Amino acid sequence: TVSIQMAGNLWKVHVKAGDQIEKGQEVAILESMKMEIPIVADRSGIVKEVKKKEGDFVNEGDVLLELSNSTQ
Ligand SMILES: *C(=O)CCCC[C@@H]1SC[C@@H]2NC(=O)N[C@@H]21
Repeated sequence: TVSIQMAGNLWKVHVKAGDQIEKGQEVAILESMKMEIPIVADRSGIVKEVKKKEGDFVNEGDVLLELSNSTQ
């Protein structure tokens, strides 16, 4: 559902399975080879799963989130 958009490392994560999110809410942050990039919820919903965690490696198009309200 929500995915990373840049090569980097998932510096922080702010979501868990069962948590509520809203479009534009911060859900993770990239370090990106010493740059900083907020990762915000592409849509509102309840998180079904988080496909990554704090400090995991990530890339453009690499998954981040699955939601019980994207399933629609
Ligand atoms: C390079 O020196 C290794 C660590 C890089 C950490 C980066 S710098 C930009 C991001 N902000 C932060 O606090 N840590 C990330």
